[PDB]
Amino acid sequence: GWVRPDLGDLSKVTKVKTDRPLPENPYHSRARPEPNPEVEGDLKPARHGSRLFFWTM
Amino acid sequence: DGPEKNYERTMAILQIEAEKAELRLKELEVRRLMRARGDGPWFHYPTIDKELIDHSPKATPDN
Ligand SMILES: CCCCCCCCCCCCCCCCCC(=O)OC[C@H](COP(=O)(O)OCCN)OC(=O)CCCCCCCCCCCCCCCCC
Repeated sequence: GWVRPDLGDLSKVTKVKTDRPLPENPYHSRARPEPNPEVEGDLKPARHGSRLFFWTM
Repeated sequence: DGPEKNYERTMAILQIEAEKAELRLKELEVRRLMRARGDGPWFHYPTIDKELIDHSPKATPDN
């Protein structure tokens, strides 16, 4: 009672049931470096302007 | 101009110039630390963007 699969059947992506759990760290990755702290808040005018030498603006 | 106006105008001038001078010193020390440690917004040289990586299953398994 064996039926030959039709054209395209054997190339299907199928689902399979299993007990074995999904590996947690398959690449054995280390802990990622901490991100640089976020800079946040209200953007205010520069204090006394550019402050380049004598410029007052 | 009376002495009081000139006197207190000078204190206004001195305050701004003192505040700016302190900020200039702070900027030089902040720049020194940010460059040495790379932990601040300045001197942030780009690394490869990780959104370019493709995580799809490949033609072979071990990758
Ligand atoms: C350039 C004029 C001096 C000519 C001699 C040249 C000297 C050497 C030049 C080297 C650079 C030194 C310049 C020194 C000034 C810069 C420092 C400074 O003052 O920064 C702030 C300045 C505005 O000065 P502020 O105290 O805010 O006064 C406000 C008044 N409403 O904001 C600025 O930085 C810009 C000020 C530049 C000064 C000229 C602009 C004043 C407006 C004149 C424009 C002309 C209007 C008439 C147009 C006629 C058209 C027919």
